[PDB]
Amino acid sequence: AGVLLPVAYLGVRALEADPLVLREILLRPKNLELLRNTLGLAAGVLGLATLVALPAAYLTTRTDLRGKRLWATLLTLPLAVPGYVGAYVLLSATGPGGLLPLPRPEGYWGALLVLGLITYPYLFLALRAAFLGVDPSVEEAARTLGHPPWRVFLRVTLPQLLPAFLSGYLVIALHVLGDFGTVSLLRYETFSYAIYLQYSAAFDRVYAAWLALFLLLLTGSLLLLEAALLRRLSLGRGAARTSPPARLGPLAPLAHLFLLLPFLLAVAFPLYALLHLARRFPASATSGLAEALGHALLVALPVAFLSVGMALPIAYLASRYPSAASRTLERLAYLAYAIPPLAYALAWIFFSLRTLPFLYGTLALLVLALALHFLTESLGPVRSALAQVPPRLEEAARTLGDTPTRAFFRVTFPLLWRGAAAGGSLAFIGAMKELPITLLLAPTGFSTLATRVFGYTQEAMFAEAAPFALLIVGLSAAFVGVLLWNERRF
Amino acid sequence: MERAPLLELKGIRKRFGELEVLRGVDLALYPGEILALLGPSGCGKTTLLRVVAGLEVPDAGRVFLEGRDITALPPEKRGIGFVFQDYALFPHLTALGNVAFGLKGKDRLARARKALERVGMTLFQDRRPGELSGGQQQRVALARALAPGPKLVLLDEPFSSLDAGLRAATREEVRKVLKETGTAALLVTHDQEEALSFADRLGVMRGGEILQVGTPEEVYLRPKTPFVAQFLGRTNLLPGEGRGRYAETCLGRVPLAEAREGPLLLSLRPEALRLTPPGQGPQGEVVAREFKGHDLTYRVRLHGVQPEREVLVQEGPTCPFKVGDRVGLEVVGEGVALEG
Amino acid sequence: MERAPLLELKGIRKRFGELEVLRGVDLALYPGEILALLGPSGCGKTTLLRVVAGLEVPDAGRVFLEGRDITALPPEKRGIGFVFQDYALFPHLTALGNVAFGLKGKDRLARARKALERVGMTLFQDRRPGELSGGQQQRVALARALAPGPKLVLLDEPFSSLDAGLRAATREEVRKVLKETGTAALLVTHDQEEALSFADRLGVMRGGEILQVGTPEEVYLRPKTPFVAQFLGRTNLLPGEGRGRYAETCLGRVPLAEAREGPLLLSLRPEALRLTPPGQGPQGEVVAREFKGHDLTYRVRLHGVQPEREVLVQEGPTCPFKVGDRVGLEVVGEGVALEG
Repeated sequence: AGVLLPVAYLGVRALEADPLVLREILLRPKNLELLRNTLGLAAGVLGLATLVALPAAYLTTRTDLRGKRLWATLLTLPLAVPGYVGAYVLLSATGPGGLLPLPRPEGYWGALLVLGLITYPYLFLALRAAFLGVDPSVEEAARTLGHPPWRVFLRVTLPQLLPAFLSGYLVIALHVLGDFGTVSLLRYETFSYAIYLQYSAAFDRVYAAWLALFLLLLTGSLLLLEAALLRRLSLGRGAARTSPPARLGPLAPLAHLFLLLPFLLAVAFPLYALLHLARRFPASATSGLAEALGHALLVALPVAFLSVGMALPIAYLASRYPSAASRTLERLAYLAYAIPPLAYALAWIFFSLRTLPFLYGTLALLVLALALHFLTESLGPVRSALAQVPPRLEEAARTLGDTPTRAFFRVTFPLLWRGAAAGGSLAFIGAMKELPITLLLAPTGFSTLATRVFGYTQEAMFAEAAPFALLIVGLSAAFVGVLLWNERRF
Repeated sequence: MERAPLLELKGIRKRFGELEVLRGVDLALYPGEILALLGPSGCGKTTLLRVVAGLEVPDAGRVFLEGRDITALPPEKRGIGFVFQDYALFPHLTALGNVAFGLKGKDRLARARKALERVGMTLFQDRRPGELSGGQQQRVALARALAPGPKLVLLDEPFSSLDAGLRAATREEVRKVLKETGTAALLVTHDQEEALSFADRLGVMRGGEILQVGTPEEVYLRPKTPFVAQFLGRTNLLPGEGRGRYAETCLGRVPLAEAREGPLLLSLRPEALRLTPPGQGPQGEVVAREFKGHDLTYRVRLHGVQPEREVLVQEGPTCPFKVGDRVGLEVVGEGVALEG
Repeated sequence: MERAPLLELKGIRKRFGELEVLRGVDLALYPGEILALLGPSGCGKTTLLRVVAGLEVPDAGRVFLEGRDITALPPEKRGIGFVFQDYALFPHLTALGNVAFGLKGKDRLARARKALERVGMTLFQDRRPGELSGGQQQRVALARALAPGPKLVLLDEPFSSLDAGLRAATREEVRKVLKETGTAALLVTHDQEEALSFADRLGVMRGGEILQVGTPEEVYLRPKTPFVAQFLGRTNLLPGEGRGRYAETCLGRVPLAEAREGPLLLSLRPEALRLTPPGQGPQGEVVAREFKGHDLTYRVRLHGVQPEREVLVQEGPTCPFKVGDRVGLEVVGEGVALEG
């Protein structure tokens, strides 16, 4: 019922009109413009992410690089910067009166740059895992048959990289489809920006619902295409032994430079810009910073607790007792995560108005929606912790003299609670920096840090919005670093 | 090693819903005795180990340990050690906490250290299973199983995951540890050398029913089915007819084990045949000649037999015979009439 | 001896962190020969194969293929086949696509089909290496290696992963394929029984050095060092004083394969000894009786008032002796006077 009921009425609400009204809504020239803009932005972001991620993964996997883990952490760090924070930094640091002597780029190019810089680490991680998951004996056999290393990469390594390319491309395309802060702050007209404009500005709820239906149709088509391609080239480790890395020589200083341009552009420069802007922070706005931080905490805590409380049973049933209910629940959680947040919030609004009017405009509805949206984010680490301890380990503990309760509490619990803590932290930081769902579902007069940043940037008060973005980026980066260190420990 | 059965199964039966994996297993084990279970990888040996360990509930039959019924006890109340194929090592514990898991004296660590020293691991006693090799994980699992001091240890294909070279030494070390400690073992294996050397006795299962149990020499000399005959060692399966104390086969007149009449199948080991210069009797041509050090293993294609028929012959190192030579076959040993 | 070597290594050296895996390895393979390298794990055989194939760079030494130095060549330009231990099969291609990977021309697919015919697997051409058993993934790997038609193939333990039931058949089929294609093979393996029969020549490796190279019968019957004699089979290292064509040891008069004078060390193989009822001669007591299958390996402790010495004796399966008996040892073979 997490998504089965909400998005059901999203199509029901849209299909409530005269049959000619639906034809008129479908026959509008703006739909083609929105589709073209969305597809072009997705393609450009995919290209930029590939160009940044493939060489970086190669350098940090198949090259005698000094400190591969440090460079991997530095390249994964841009995941902590939200899209609206990057758009705000780009707007404030360019144009007239900006930090840099550059004009503000077009809506397409700024959005493309920010979205690529914040979405490439998914492809980077997927490609790094794919590179690490190959058997060096396969490339050695290809090379003994008469194939130089470049043709070996073309005909051996790349087909094994392809599934990682599909996974990273799906993640990046979903992020571009569901992104709202970057395109709205830079005034780029995608489906999400159009939905927000129709719901809020134009007050055209029916056309907003139709645009949301178009967006879910695109999301479903992308998911189906990814599934079909994955089943086409499933391909079905080889001990993952170490092979002599390719020597650099005089290219060592250059490659490091290429490994520094992303981190400098997405992490260091935003921090410097925010610290330069926050110097002229009016003391009158100090009272609204504490209120925003308190509101963000008050929303993020129950969301994290509920996300963990729903992820633990789902993961336990998926691992210990795999049944059709397990796959249905996991697919429902994935759909809740993958549906664009603005259309998700609109579906929740429509469902609450239709069925449970007492929940509309309350904190309970927002907390429940955010808990369902971050179900996969918490479910990840719990899945890993439960996969690291099979029930055969509980059987082994039972043969040694342990009752089933003690076998659980001495074998499964020590990893289960750590996975739960990691998932709770992930959901906490996710709900701390959520713009669309919080913007569209929070009660009137309730504002968190992300909404304050969005509202201040919409009226062009950069210095006022600087401390809020500083808090968001600082907590996000600290949590990402701590979780990465803990994962490396485990 | 005594005259009283340590472990004794009585009519063990087990259905996986509808498929019966065990069909009346009867088996007796004795103190200090290593018994290896053999079969066509589908006879339900792992199921037998799980039923003995308490991890599965048989649909019938009784289980006795030290003269007392334990078939209704949970796995933790029995006191039977278990070693798994993957060693089932707990990943959150160093390889001393694993060994101390079984020990109930508030996790005695001195005894865990002694158990680790028995399997020869003290320098790596503070390494988690993620940073341990296959043989090291095997030794940790064995020490964990034997630390609570059980009188019976079940071993589900222990060394099958090790390297080819390490198995021969790990097997001997585990055997000497088991024999010096004084614990009986029930082993499930798919190996010939392990069954011949490691085990003290053999038990063969057809379709979840024990059909032949005995010393490896007794099973080798007197097999019952062709699978057993080939498992213990290479052999010659000959259709034939038995009319009395002997039998008539394609190689001539072959002595029988005790007696059988009618059409039958015969197992004749290579060491039961000799090569002679071409004379009377069955004739053939040498197709191959294997050099094995202390002995030679010739292969001979027969002539008078209308279908193609090739027999293995064991010969001494001083045989003056070469591939492609004509030979005559002499039967010196006794064949075994297989039931089927 | 073709009078012109095909593969010839000259002083190959290689240091892994200044460990010197190879110490001046020298070798001379000949057209059509199968040479098998045995040794303890980590003695540099796999490193030797990688150096020959070009997958590793030797610190010193040279590699000659058909007279042409190929030490500085990359693996593409050498033209030497290589069967990997995991078969190193491309998962994104079918079996026919795997085999045709190394082929060139306008009719690559027909030649790949013929190379699968030689192995005899033109049924699973359109199956990826996930719809393939371990016994036929190896055949796909062998066909892929032999498809371009090289003059030399490196085999890094190809039969180790297979089940022991069909290992001998696979070995004989592979040897027939290599012999009919006229392909020389350089084999690395751990099993002594595998190399004693499969190979045409043997080479024992210790610490990155080649201790002895010869035919399996020459390396077995006439070893040069105690390590070779111990490694290629069980033996008895007897300190004695050679006095011509015989030596005086704790067992009495042992005839010598080669005449020698003065103190020396015999390697008396167990099959050169027999047990007799206690009469006039060397005397001993049986302390063990190992059942190897076709034969028995008795252990006898000598009672000649020397420091405790144990000797191995090879006997037939019908030997009537038993542990604890009083026996007399008789020498029926010759001892090899090892070179220290």
